[PDB]
Amino acid sequence: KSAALHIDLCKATSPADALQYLLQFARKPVEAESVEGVVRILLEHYYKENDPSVRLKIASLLGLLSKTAGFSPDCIMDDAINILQNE
Amino acid sequence: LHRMKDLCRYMNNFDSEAHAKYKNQVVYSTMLVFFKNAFQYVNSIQPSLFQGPNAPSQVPLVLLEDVSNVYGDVEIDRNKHIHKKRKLAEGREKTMSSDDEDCSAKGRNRHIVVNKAELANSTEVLESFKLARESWELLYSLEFLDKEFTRICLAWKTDTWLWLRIFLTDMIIYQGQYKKAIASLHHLAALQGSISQPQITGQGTLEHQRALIQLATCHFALGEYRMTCEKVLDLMCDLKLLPCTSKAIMPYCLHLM
Amino acid sequence: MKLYCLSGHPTLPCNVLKFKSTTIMLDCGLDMTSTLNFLPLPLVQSPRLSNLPGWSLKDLDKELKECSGHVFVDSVPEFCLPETELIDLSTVDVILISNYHCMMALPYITEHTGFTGTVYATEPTVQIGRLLMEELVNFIERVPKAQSASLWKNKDIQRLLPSPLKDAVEVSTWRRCYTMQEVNSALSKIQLVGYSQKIELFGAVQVTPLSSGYALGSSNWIIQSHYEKVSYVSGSSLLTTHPQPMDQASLKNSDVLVLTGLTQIPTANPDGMVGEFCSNLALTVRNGGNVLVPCYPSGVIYDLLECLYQYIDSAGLSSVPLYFISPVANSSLEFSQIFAEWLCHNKQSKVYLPEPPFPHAELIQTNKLKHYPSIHGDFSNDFRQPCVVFTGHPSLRFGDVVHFMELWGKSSLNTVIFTEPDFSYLEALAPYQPLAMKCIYCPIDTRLNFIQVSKLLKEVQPLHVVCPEQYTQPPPAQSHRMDLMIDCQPPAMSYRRAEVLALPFKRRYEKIEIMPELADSLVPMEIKISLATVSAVLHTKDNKHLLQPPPLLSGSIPVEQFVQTLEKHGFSDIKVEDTAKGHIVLLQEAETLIQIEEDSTHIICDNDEMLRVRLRDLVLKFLQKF
Repeated sequence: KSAALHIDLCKATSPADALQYLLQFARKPVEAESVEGVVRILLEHYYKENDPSVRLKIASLLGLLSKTAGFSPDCIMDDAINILQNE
Repeated sequence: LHRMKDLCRYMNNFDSEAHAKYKNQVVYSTMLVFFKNAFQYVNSIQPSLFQGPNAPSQVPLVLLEDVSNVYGDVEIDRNKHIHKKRKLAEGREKTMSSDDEDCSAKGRNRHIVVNKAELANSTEVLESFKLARESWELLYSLEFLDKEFTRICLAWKTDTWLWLRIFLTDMIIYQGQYKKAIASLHHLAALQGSISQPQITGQGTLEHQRALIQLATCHFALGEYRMTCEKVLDLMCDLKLLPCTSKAIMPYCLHLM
Repeated sequence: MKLYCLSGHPTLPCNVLKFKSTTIMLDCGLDMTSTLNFLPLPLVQSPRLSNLPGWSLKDLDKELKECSGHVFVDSVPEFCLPETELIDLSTVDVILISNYHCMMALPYITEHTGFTGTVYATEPTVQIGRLLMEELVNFIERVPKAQSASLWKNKDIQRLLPSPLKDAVEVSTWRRCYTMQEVNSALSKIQLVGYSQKIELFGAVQVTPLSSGYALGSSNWIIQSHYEKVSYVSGSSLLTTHPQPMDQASLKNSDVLVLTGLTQIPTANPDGMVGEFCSNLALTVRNGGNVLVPCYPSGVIYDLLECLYQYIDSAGLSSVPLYFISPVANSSLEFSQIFAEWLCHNKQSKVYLPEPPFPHAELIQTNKLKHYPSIHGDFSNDFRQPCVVFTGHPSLRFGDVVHFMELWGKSSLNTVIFTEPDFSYLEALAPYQPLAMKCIYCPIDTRLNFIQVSKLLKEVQPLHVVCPEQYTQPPPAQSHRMDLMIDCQPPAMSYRRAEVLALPFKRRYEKIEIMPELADSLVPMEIKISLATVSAVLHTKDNKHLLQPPPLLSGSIPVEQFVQTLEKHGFSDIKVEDTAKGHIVLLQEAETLIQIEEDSTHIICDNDEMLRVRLRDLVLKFLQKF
């Protein structure tokens, strides 16, 4: 889910609880049409987050999501290259 | 830094035709000095707003009250400490809230006691930082430069513009008007958080915290100790020593108090 | 500086440290206790387990089975892996294996996770681990069972299940047993290392295995970068065990001492428990009953076998047979025998004169110990009823131990004796609870207890200690024993599963070598201590830095000495201007000027270029670079 993940990542503590929630979320699959919203939220939290391990897990997760079904990732590579430049 | 003492030494309200060359030279020098001061203020106090989307977007700094000067023996006033603190801070010049303009003569009334290692330069950088108010005041003395500065502030949306906001924050910081700095701090949260450019986003913004600390310092200079303490608590959750990080802003709030 | 902990199990750790330019995996570990939630795999389909009543809920029923209140899973046992998705294991450069117990789960990491690094371990560890995966795969694939059970893994369904099944964690990450092809592939990616062997990893860090004394080939690792050393203390023992004792000396001067593999059941003295085990089985055998001893084929079985060899002669029980049933039984006995140089000084002295080290060769020679590969072979012909059998997995979920539990479980005469503490003997025994069999728990754990590790810590004095969070609190069974804790002068930071620890051991001053050619051109000075200046080109190869041959100044130049000493060193017509806290000196030739500040000097040239270099050099008479 999109809003549920957003609010859960907002309310979770930065260093460990957010990492655990991302770990739980990475296991369960995501429907292709909903990939855009969840990766947008992950990017927003990537900008917010200061911890390196949490950002690393966000990068790994949002790379994993790009392999899901016939999803078209041509809309999520400008923000990806941007955050890569800023990382 | 000291070149404005010669340009401003001529007749401010000189003849448009008889002294056309002198007026044009004075206006050009005033505009250049104002641009240099704005650029320096933006670089020193607005590191996040001056950085693009692919830039580092570092934590911005801020300028605080000269509390060290009052504590130091250079400005050890035996009977000018309680009521003259606002006077020592602003010089009773920046009464009005001047956006993108600094109307203050504190550069000549006092100085900045900076050693060789405390600041970047004991002659160049310190004088350039202190003379910004004097150069801007000299520019405001000339009608053409003042009109150009006012037009720039009006057209550029000085609250939204990075350089003009930094200049306004520096002017309010030295003036002691905590309300302008508080308004800038409030606008520095939503402006930075809602912009797609790379900066400090959300309530925990470095620029917003630095502006809040500057507002606390201005309130302390104005004598409103309760307001300064409230601003310091909110932030926690001519020259001065302060780091550009947001973490160091919290431990420096109590210095003004 | 970093440490990714991929497993919350204390005695089965999986830690990765992103330290320097290499990420090193410390142990693999396989949390075998997840198998206790599943129904056991029998060699022959039993009527009792097949006809167990399914569990009831408001909805499923065939996935879960109930036996004497406990609820189990009617599916193939699954194993809780370390967290593989926390850190991309493709980035792991090296894996260090300490024990054969920690050697498991390695096929998962090596095959499924895209790991292309190297694995380093000692040869007895490799061989015994190979035997363990051999017997595990043999047990699992002997009589295969389907994996139909997946509904109970659901997040909203697991909450309503009873306690043993509800408290299981990382259930979605459980995997079935690796195939033998994966085992063979994994062990092909291994490098055998001896004790105190210095292995260089890309010229960055040096790792040596050090003998831990806990098992054959058991090793502790120390990783060092020539200034910062990280010590990894896995399962170790300071008792009179067969392997050579702990090399405690090499752990000194350690910035970080990551500490795992401490004993379970710390209150138990292993010698007393060995004596109790022997006495209990002697009592059972004397009354005509049988004895079942679930154990690993190569672990603590040898020590208790030696004690049994000593005990039976005095006990007058030489007639009864000592059966050891496992697919890797003969391999275990032979590997234990041949690794004679991996023993202590007392037992490695048996190689001088011709004699096998272990005494169970004499048990075989006198036909006291009889090892078999399974139940269906010659064992069923040579089986005598009042016997003692070492077999099967200690988990009581697969192997021949399931068959023997189902066979002898109906009589009070027979007994089952648990010696491995890594499995909860009440939870492993859960799918058989209404038995009349006499169940005895006398675990034999020779690993370090908290007194021993406290003494070792005070001997070694590490700057920081890393341990599982289970050791920073007393065990839940006691919950009041302050002696069962890791007490350190530093707080001794801890970790849980999937926790990332930012270690504070970040240090500067990496080592570099300077060749004689450049050292010839380097000349020192005197200050207040020696000092020199170096200008060279840096050559780096395999993370080893070499200095190939191709602002600040310091000294004592006070205003008085400045005015006096260099007054007439070659020029003329010099005036001194009475400046505050110093003096300003300028010459009339072209208004060339020299200004001094407090603890500083600088030279000004005005329309002159030739004399400026000599002006600088004159001041350089007594100016160093400190």
